[PDB]
Amino acid sequence: DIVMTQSQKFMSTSVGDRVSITCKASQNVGTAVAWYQQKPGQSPKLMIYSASNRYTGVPDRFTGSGSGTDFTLTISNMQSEDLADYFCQQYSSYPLTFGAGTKLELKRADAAPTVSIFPPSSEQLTSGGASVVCFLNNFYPKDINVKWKIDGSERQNGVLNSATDQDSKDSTYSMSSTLTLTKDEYERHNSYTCEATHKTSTSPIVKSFNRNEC
Amino acid sequence: EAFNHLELHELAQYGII
Amino acid sequence: SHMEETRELQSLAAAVVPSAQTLKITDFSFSDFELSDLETALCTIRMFTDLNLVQNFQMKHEVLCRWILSVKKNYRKNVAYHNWRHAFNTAQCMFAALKAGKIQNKLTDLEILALLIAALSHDLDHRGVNNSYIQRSEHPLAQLYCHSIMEHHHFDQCLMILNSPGNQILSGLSIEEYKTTLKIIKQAILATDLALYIKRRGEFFELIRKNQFNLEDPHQKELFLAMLMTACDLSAITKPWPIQQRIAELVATEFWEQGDLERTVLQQQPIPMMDRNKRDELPKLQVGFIDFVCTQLYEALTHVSEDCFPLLDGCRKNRQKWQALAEQ
Amino acid sequence: EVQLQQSGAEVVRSGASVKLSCTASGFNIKDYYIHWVKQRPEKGLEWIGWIDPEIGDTEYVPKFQGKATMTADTSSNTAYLQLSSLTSEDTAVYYCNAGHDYDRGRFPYWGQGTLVTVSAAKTTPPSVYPLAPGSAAQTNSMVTLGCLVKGYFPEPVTVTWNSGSLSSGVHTFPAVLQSDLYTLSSSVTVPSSTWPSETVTCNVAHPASSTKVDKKIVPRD
Ligand SMILES: CC(C)Cn1c(=O)n(C)c(=O)c2nc[nH]c21
Ligand SMILES: CC(C)Cn1c(=O)n(C)c(=O)c2nc[nH]c21
Repeated sequence: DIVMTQSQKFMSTSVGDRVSITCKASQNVGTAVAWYQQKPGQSPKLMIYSASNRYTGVPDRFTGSGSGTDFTLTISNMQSEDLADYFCQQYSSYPLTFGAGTKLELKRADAAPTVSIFPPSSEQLTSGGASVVCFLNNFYPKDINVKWKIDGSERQNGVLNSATDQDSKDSTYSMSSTLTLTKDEYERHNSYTCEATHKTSTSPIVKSFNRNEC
Repeated sequence: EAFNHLELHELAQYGII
Repeated sequence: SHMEETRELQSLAAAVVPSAQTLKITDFSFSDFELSDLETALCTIRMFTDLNLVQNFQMKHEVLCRWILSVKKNYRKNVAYHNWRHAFNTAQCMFAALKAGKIQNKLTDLEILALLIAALSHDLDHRGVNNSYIQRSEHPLAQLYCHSIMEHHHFDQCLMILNSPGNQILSGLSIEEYKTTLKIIKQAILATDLALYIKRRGEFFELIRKNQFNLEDPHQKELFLAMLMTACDLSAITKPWPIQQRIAELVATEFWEQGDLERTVLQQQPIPMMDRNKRDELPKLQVGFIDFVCTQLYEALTHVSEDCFPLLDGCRKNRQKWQALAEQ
Repeated sequence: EVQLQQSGAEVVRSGASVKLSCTASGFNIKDYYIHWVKQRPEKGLEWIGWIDPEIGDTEYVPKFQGKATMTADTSSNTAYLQLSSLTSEDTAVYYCNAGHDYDRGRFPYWGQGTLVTVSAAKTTPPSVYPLAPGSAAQTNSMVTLGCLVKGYFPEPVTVTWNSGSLSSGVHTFPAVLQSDLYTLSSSVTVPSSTWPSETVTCNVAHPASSTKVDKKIVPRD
């Protein structure tokens, strides 16, 4: 199988920018490559074929180039409607294969996340389980790291992270990080800490609580 | 287009007859 | 449309016809891939000219030109292999056979003229489908003609064109000449039916085998004339690999196109050879065909004329390469 | 316009089978090859194979032999994908697309995709826990409250705050699996002065289990 590699999963852009998306083939595919555009829950669409030919109806701001193993999709003067996922595909030979996609996102001003931590509710505790949740809301850019500490010690296991897509209105991202333990594991400790490191601050944002107070 | 019955398969598998 | 046609005649009936040497049409290894349409027509004129047909039959440059053009426009463009370039590549083979293969010196002027005219029109209006199909699909052409259906049609066409005004390239012949030329032409075109080639070749392969074959014999000759038609009709198989490669790509597509119709309108399964899905069994199918139909014949043709060997050489040379491929 | 319309999302039990449809409008599938491609969460598209609706010929890639079965019908212009002996790994979005039969592989037409979710879990109502902030006397502005919805199957659950009156400031996260059952949280941010003087309740609904739960967030734990 020919591997089509799109090294960039995400790219921040602004309306008016010239944007280029790369795709590398593991074997010589000639110019037998096509590019597709896809938006959430919608059909992919053919944009470029034969590496550099524009498919019927696609606007003249999309062009493609390359051959052999290195290919590039270029959007000149990017428009709002261009924010979407893009993926290359080779049809040099079987099996046909696709790149993993590159998502074009919107650029805005950096914003520091709003962090909040919550202990297990007494109710969940009567159930024998204990989830400690931390929200990291409305930040930009998306690059962020959350660290948990139980009694000042890094906790690797049991945490699940979930992220919302970039907000369609305010262009920020939000995330939830939750540490799930049993009531017994949770009750054998005092200090729980949710720490967020983001480019918006040199001192990570630290939020915590002590079980014996609360 | 009547030929010997032994021939028939080869004849047909090429575009003939 | 009628307009582009008519200027095409102006430009053609006024251009210099280059020499046969210049045009490399004397070669068995010749290719048309890089020629224009106008060029091919020009070669054709050079063909008629250098076979003395033009002078010995009082042909007017004007007329011949119209005629040629007419044949050109009566081959279907949308048809993959059986278009004008096939009729042309055949006639050039035919021409090469008579010259370099040295056969001209073995037959009459009436015969040479007939072979050339036949070679050029042996597939007129071919609609990219074999006799087998048209028969099984009850085409009205099958209701009209009995055996050799398509080949009868190709001739019906050839003749329609020769009777066209300003196309009577034969106008110069005595009524007796004309009368027998047409007879031979009919025989030639029909001979390009593969079924007749098969149902007759055995006879001919023996006279060769038994060192008995002899042109002088009226019948022995006209049989050979059939065999010669076939020889040129599929001369494509005797081309340099890069050419054979590519022309086999067209036959390929045209077949597969028929295969589609077979399961879409006919609701039958196509033979593998026209089964688009089986494209990976091409080379062995090519091998088997070359064995079954070809080598056999070009061998014979060389016993008749040694200088015709390049055909046999190029044939087995491609067989070689298909076989390799068939073994991936 | 030329369009490929696929059937709706399916939540199926492991070991079962499911049959997906892809209907063409504005054009005829006969002279096209209809291909199907799978897309797993956080993964790239993987080709499954194609069918030639004209003759019924199909070609599958080895990973899907005995897994997928493609059929087509040119009179109704519909192609089908049958997936049998389903497992967790078959959970993905499945697309059908089309390209000229004589064409090497350009995909000019694609369906919108069908999400198939495979699991051996039984339908389970969620437990809704209130997320109230501890009594940390440190003086601050805006306050963030939340609700943890845990241990339900299948998706989805919907969550609102104050019956939809509180819409701005809420973040409801994608659900994630925790040993066959789903969990998600929702946060809401309101002015510090408005809570707790004014009630804040999260309304959680889980149509699959015919359950509705309202949790009022009160101070403490
Ligand atoms: C009707 C036919 C015998 C007369 N005749 C003829 O003699 N020559 C020489 C032609 O070229 C020709 N074309 C049509 N009829 C023709
Ligand atoms: C009638 C024609 C398609 C028969 N024919 C042919 O002429 N060439 C040159 C081939 O290579 C070939 N292969 C199968 N049939 C073939």
